[PDB]
Amino acid sequence: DSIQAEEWYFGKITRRESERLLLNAENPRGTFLVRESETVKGAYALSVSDFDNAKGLNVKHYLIRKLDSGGFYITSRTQFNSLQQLVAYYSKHADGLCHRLTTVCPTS
Ligand SMILES: N[C@@H](Cc1ccc(OP(=O)(O)O)cc1)C(=O)O
Repeated sequence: DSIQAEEWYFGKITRRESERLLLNAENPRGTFLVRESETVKGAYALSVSDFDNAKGLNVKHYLIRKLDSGGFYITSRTQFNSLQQLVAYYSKHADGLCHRLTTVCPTS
């Protein structure tokens, strides 16, 4: 499946629009989507809802780097062959993120 078939992939959605979808108070902590990065050409971003001890409802953004040789990572130590594999991995455990991925971002 191309990434575009995944319900968590929102392509060229802006960082701002992603926060609008994610900051809904109904969303469980760890609601997420994946999108193109607005600031790094070719890269992706993983946007995750959080409840911060100081800031309350908050959206965290993680940069997903792409290798021309194939593969994706947030940290170069932990590489995946696909965005689908990266999502599956972080859905199991936070492993450094603010929270594990729990919930595919609902639409409006
Ligand atoms: N802003 C993040 C890192 C980051 C940078 C860029 C990025 O892509 P975009 O510019 O589309 O949000 C995502 C995440 C941080 O403070 O750790």
